[PDB]
Amino acid sequence: GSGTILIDLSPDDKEFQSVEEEMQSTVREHRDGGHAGGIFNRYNILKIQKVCNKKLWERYTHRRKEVSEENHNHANERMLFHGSPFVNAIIHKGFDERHAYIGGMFGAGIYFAENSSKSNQYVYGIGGGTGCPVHKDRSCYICHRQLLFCRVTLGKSFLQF
Amino acid sequence: MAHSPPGHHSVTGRPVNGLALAEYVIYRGEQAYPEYLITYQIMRPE
Ligand SMILES: CC(C)Oc1ccc2c(=O)[nH]c3sccc3c2c1
Ligand SMILES: [Zn+2]
Repeated sequence: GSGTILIDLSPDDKEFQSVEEEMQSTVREHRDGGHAGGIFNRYNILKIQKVCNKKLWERYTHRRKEVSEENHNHANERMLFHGSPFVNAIIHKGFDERHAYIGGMFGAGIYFAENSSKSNQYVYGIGGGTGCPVHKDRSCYICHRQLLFCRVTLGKSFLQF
Repeated sequence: MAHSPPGHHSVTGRPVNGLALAEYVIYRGEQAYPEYLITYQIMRPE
């Protein structure tokens, strides 16, 4: 009883279609030639679920208002991808310091990507880890993967080139 | 978990000669909500 329920979207639902389009359209080629995330130009979407948690939603909107009020009423809210082996803990208990990338280029925080294929490099761990649990294949075309499509408050963002 | 740069709520990693889109970092778990869980396979190029 975490409070989290998952609601399946019909493929016929405009919401399913717009989320799929953001997933498919933000695939790119990676400088590792597919080492971390595998070799692919597109996905087979199997399911899209709405994550519903009243407590975690209120936790988000409370912080969003704090940021907004520090930034001329501008949350600077984006929809961004997150890949992680801990997506199950994230949807039940929320993001916290245990989801931080300690070794990240931009410091020990929680990372998000505009490129779905960037988040795909992290579903099996940092640099793809050892790949899918069943076949130990970072480029496995068989095993089901999960990504989060997340509402993220950026507020005033520090621009690192 | 580190602190956001003084006077900031997040970091934007701006992308070398690239087609790459931006990456972002938050230092508070409360600044993200996991709206959608997407289940998928990567597809072998033809
Ligand atoms: C390389 C860095 C600048 O950008 C990213 C972009 C996206 C992600 C992501 O979706 N999940 C995870 S889990 C640990 C790190 C990351 C990550 C890092
Ligand atoms: Zn596999």
